[PDB]
Amino acid sequence: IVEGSDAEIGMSPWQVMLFRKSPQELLCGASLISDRWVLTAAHCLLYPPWDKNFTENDLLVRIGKHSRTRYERNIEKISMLEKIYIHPRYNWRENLDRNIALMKLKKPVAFSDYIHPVCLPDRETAASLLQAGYKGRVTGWGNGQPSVLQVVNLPIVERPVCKDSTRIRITDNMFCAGYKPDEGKRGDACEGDSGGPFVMKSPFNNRWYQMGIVSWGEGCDRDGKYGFYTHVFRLKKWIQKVIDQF
Amino acid sequence: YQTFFNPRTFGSGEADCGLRPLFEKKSLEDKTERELLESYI
Ligand SMILES: *[C@@H]1O[C@H](CO)[C@@H](O)[C@H](O)[C@H]1NC(C)=O
Repeated sequence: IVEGSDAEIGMSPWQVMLFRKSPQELLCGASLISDRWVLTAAHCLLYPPWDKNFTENDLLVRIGKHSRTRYERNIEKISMLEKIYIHPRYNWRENLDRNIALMKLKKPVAFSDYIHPVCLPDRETAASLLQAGYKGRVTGWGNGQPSVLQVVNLPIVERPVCKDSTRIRITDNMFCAGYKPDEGKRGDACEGDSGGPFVMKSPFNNRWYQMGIVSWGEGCDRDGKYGFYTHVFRLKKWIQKVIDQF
Repeated sequence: YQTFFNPRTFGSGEADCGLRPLFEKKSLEDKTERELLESYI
């Protein structure tokens, strides 16, 4: 996260951090959608140009964390993965269309004041909130780096502006968010925040919904561009098919 | 089983999703959520 502010304890209880087991390294963000399922970006798990092709036993996740460097005794939880499922149509060579993956925890995590799932949007919520100018939230660690979780709120961008901001062929399965290159503000998600959730709070029922998944980034600079996000509502039936069978 | 996902395969959590124990459940607001709600014109 760049140009964000310190998140408060328990403010994003669905935030999950994905780690390589050996050597130990933080790889990406992710989100808790139930006591046993985690959503993330496919490129966090599979990206052949960088020789990345993880299997379940190469990774672990930590949930309920606030401080990046302090171990939070009796708060944070660790879990191994039973299975990983990447969207079969994930396009890693071109535009990262359908950049989404699900991970099943080996054992369910216990909910607490610090660990709680986010909602997936229903149709009315997606239609009502996914509009240009409306802001969503991304959370992650600062990157020198950070002490505690950081937060940034970013506005969804008009599709014509997103389309002209990049030479890649965008699809309706993604949207972009961020402030104009001027400087009305310029907080943003970064490479390390890939896979994490872009959430919005419904004014109608007071609940938080995950509308997007942070897509590709390199460093914290997009050279005048906007970050892209996988459109979760559009992929909701795929998520259901995987879970109802897995 | 009145939820979208089957709890048998999904696990628990869908019904109470998105309500944070330390904020919504305690009628407490975080420092920047107003910025999101104010943007929803
Ligand atoms: C291994 O990686 C290759 C090349 O990235 C990919 O096509 C394949 O799906 C991966 N193997 C498995 C079964 O995970």
